[PDB]
Amino acid sequence: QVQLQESGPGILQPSQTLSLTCSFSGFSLSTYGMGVSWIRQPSGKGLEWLAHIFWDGDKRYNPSLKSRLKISKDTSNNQVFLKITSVDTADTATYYCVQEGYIYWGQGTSVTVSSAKTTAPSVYPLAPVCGDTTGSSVTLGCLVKGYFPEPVTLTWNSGSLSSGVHTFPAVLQSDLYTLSSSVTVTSSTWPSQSITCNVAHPASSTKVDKKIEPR
Amino acid sequence: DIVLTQSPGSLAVSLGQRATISCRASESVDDDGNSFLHWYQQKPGQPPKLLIYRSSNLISGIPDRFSGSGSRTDFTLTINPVEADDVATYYCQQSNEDPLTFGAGTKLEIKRADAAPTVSIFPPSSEQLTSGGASVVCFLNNFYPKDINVKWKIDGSERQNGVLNSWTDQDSKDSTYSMSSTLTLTKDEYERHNSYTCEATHKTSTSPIVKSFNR
Repeated sequence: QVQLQESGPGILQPSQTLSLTCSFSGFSLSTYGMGVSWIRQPSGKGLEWLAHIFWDGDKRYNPSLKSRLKISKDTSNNQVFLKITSVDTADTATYYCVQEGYIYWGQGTSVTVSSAKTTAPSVYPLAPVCGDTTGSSVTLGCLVKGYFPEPVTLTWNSGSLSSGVHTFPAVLQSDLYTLSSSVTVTSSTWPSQSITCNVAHPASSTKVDKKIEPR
Repeated sequence: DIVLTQSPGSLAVSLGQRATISCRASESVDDDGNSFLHWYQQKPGQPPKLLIYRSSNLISGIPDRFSGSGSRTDFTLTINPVEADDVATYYCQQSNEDPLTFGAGTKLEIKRADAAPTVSIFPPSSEQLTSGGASVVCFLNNFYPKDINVKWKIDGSERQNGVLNSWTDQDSKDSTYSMSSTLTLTKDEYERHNSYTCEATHKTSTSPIVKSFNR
């Protein structure tokens, strides 16, 4: 009932070739008028159309991108394919498989092009410097920096501190990611109660628990 | 290339008012009768949820309060009543002529009271400095509207190099924003400066909020 499942690599080094696949069930690419599109949405920006293959084998490409793209079908396996050569960092995006170019969207598959290797993060406490103030609320932080690949899982006090927490999105600074979280509690709470930053980076199998201690 | 010009870029609305977003094509998107303009709703982290296709056709399951209007160049999506949910980004895409193009997005945010940023600044942990780097972090928190600008001064000069900013999305509870800004220096620059200042400028204040420290 139109299932579209895109499958691809995860991380790929610059200058390789990206081979993506789309498995559809629920229609057939021989229906007059049918065709499947790949659209990508690069990190945080909006959607970009890449290609479209028609029921009749007529292929249409994105002008800018043309030179790097090759769509394909294999109707006996219910697979549309896309290939982009010479990937560069801009190709980190999520690739989507789309019926007719708009009506049934697949799930997406993230490809990430990097030269970084698995780097486990540095977790640093961010304690205040002192003057009981701001509703006599204190804000404490956790900086998790220089890791690859995404994600990490930051919780406070094992998921027990939940209001006041603000985990900010990861940003790239020199092929590696940095993240931070702030938790604001009242003066009654820290340092009377201990507050711990718990970071887990599954890709390097690292778990770190730092206790925020007055400085 | 049928450019689409979506507007407004941002819509602040409250629970109940009708929201109306407009998408505008360079040229006709109709093959006279069919209008190939589709509207997408994307919450952060979601895939595109197609809402309405070929100008006025609600997808099976989109809550009816979403109307689609328009023809040839001018088109409209009218969310009405805007509910809590509907805060997301709205896209419009023409598919009447390859390449398929998308409107730039319109982010609809729930409106609320002005709140000014709780700013907190944090010097480098010991750990980092042992490791040879120094990051100074400033968290500007819980503020409405979204528009803020942060400036770092080290011994009164505007340092605008080595700065990483990151914003959270609009909070579901109080409908506020927060961002984080981190200035990264080597251990050596860090130690030949005394005062670090995080200065923010938000609609709520006359002139800036500043947090600073001396080593």
